[PDB]
Amino acid sequence: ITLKESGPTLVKPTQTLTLTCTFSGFSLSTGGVSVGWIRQPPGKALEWLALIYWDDDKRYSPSLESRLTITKDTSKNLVVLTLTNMDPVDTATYYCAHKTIPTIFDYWGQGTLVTVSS
Amino acid sequence: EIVMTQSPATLSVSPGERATLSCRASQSVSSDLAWYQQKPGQAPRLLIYGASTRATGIPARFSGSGSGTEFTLTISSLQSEDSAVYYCQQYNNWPPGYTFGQGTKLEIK
Amino acid sequence: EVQLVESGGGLVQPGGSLRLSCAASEITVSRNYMSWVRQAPGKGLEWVSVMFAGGSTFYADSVKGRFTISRDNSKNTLYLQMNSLRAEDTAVYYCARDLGVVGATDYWGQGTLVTVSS
Amino acid sequence: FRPTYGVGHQPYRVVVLSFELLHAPATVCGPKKSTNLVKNKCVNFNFNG
Amino acid sequence: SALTQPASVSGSPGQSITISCTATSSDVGAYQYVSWYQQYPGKAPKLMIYEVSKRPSGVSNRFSGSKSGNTASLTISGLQAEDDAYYYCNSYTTSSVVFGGGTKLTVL
Amino acid sequence: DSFVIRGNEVSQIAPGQTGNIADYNYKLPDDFTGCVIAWNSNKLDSKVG
Repeated sequence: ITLKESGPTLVKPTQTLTLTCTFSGFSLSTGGVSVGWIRQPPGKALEWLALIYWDDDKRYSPSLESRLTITKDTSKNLVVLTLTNMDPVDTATYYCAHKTIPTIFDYWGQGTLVTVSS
Repeated sequence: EIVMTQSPATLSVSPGERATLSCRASQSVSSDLAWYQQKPGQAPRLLIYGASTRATGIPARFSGSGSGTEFTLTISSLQSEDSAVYYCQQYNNWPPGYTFGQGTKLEIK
Repeated sequence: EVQLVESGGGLVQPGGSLRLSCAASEITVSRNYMSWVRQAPGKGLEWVSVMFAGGSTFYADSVKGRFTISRDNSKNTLYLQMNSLRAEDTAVYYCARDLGVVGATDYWGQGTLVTVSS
Repeated sequence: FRPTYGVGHQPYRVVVLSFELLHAPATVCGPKKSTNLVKNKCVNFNFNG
Repeated sequence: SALTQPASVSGSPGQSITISCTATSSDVGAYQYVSWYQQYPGKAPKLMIYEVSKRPSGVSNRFSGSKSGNTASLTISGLQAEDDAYYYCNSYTTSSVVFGGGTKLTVL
Repeated sequence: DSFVIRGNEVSQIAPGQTGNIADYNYKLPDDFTGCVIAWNSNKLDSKVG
């Protein structure tokens, strides 16, 4: 099993950041399986972002919802998270991990460092 | 049988201020609760059900909170007639089942 | 108003019998979840017994084998026969329609005292 | 359902099998442990009845 | 606020050490599934243990979880210099999965 | 017949037993012949929320 994140490493204030997570070995078609995103600022703790179930039942983080519509495509094995309105707080690592019900985040990706500045 | 403990037993606060009463469970009561204020002399009256939803009619002056194993009832501004007894009722076992608290006596001045 | 009014409260010598009756108005009971609760003087409340809308009844253990709930659907009323009232059964008995997750118990009965000779 | 529910509130998958035995045209039954073959010895055989 | 993890611990190499992930927050739910994750020094986290008293087959025999109430006392026996890394805990609350404040494990 | 139920409601699926899932949306006879097979599955049915 393998997952891989990708996208822009640098970004400007108040812009739409896009990330594509490509996986191989599994899909989002079987029951229970889902894939979520997590970020971790440099030298800080993790945090949740969103979650997209396999049945197209979606979940987002409570504080920062009503944005970052996470879509996906299980045909080419890709999940996409896109979060707008860049702030200098948004400079952090980003991981796309596959989530099961008991084994929370059993398949994590690589992670991409993103900067928010001129 | 989840054991609920209400607090305090009795309470006398000046009119118009807030009062906060907590009732504590012993197991998972997630969002299965309700609050009854049985003014002395007649049948009880439901105030706030589920987690914090206010029963119909029940003045917005009341506010319920908590979930899981801990719950709280809060009143914005007590008027003189609010004096009564209060119970938080859980219902995680509807097919017959209910579990009440120890009750709380609230009065004024 | 939608209500259930009760009767039968009184005094009976130990080992004796009794029957509590519960009448309703503007609302049916046969198709409404009915539940008899009782209250010891000065204490809280306790679910005592229940009769369903299909007929399948249930009783608490403290009153199992001694109390019997019934309901005259034709005229929208409930009943509870009691026997062998002992020192414990001294309590105020209430008739109630408990809904549960969809609206917690609201309509209750005025009650009826049931004490024993001693 | 949520992953915080007690064992009394957890989802359970369940399958119930209902048979019929009255006037049955036997259509679903069979272990049929297949006979290994022996030759040239007077042996008790029972081939398909 | 939701979970809580200590700053650091330092145990001599070849001994045992236990780490706690206190929740320090009421109503995290039933608190039955409590996972621990191993954070490397700038690498993708690897699942170390899930189902606190359980451990996934494929890793060493020194990590072991326990629960003293509201926390998970994860134990590690026979400390070797290889164990220097970062550590996090993870367990759902009533509304959503929550994480720990982070923990540092340095072998000395 | 395959479906999913709650934890403390597995008891109501029995011959001649009255309840809320047996009396309202699925009921099996008192003279039932066959049997039932239930294995806890809350790994595929419970979502966060």
